[PDB]
Amino acid sequence: TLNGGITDMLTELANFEKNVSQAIHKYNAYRKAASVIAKYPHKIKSGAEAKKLPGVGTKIAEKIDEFLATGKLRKLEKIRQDDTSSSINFLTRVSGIGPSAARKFVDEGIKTLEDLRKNEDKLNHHQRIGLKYFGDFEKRIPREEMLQMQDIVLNEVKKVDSEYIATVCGSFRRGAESSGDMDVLLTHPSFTSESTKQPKLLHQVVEQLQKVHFITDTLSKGETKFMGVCQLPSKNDEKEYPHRRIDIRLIPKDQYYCGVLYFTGSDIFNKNMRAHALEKGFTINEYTIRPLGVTGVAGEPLPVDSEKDIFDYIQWKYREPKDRSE
DNA sequence: CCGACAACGCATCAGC
DNA sequence: GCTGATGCGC
DNA sequence: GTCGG
Ligand SMILES: O=c1ccn([C@H]2C[C@H](O)[C@@H](COP(=O)(O)NP(=O)(O)OP(=O)(O)O)O2)c(=O)[nH]1
Ligand SMILES: [Cl-]
Ligand SMILES: [Cl-]
Ligand SMILES: [Mg+2]
Ligand SMILES: [Mg+2]
Ligand code: NA
Ligand code: NA
Repeated sequence: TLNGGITDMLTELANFEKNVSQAIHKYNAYRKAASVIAKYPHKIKSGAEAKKLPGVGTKIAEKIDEFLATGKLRKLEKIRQDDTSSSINFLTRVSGIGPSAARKFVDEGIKTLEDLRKNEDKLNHHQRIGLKYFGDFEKRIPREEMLQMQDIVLNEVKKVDSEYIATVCGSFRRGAESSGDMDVLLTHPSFTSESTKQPKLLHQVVEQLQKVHFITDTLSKGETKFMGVCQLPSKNDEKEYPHRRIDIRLIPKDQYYCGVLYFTGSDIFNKNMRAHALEKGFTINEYTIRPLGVTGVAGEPLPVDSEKDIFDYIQWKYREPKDRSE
């Protein structure tokens, strides 16, 4: 965090292009730069020094110069002023509300926490639940609490079928001191890239996780992807823990490594590794890594048996989870 | 220059 | 209902 | 917004 001010400045600009400008590339551009500049082991002295890192070009170099000189960026002061942009940015914090729905609500005249609460009838299931736990979701989860949640999720899963193997991924597997949510990868010998010898494999787990009042709400639920809410149980006369976001992703057991790699992130690390895979000539997803022929079309899955195998295919030295946080 | 930028599950809606 | 585009969050 | 052919 030698450059917290700059990386923070960049993130804001990224969120602005995303939520307000709906310019998804300008968004990612800024994120990448914020990232590269965040791993940079030196306290940037000037824009020039930054334009050396890949991801920081001219435009971002100048802003960093403007920020180092005055401790701020005029382009952001302005945005912070513009009322329409400020509303859109705030509405985009309610889970389930993207740039489109925000700008939409603003037009309808809904632009504050209050407006949303008196118009609950205009929110879909996801947005509704998101507003419900607006505050809670703003809070981070301490690793200590992540460990507790992990026991529950794993012991319960073991309860449904000792065949289930549940791995907590995300910022947790990358060993963070806190997480924005909990991400769980689930496998079961019955479900492979070859056959689903059992249905409701995911359903079963969510059902058990709901019986013990661990899962409290649902944002979306598919045959292999659950997006919901959970809560650590409290003791007598003990203030309740905040409600937490939990993702559950069921992946074919023979494709675990590609799946664990994906769900371990970071999202930027994946975006980079997948970009680099495409240059090396391959394509990677949470399922498999396939080669690319001249036609461009993806080939057949390559034999993977370790996260490291994927790294090799693309000629990238293996990086530990902790070193994938970008 | 200028085309590309990671990849995909689930919810919601339009058009048939 | 089904397919495909768009939205939203991984 | 940045970058590699
Ligand atoms: O756009 C995305 C988002 C997420 N992911 C992967 C990486 C990420 O770590 C994982 C789970 O997503 P989260 O939103 O949970 N991010 P992460 O757990 O890394 O951080 P946080 O602590 O915010 O949850 O999914 C992508 O590949 N692309
Ligand atoms: Cl600023
Ligand atoms: Cl695939
Ligand atoms: Mg997470
Ligand atoms: Mg998540
Ligand atoms: Na650069
Ligand atoms: Na949002």
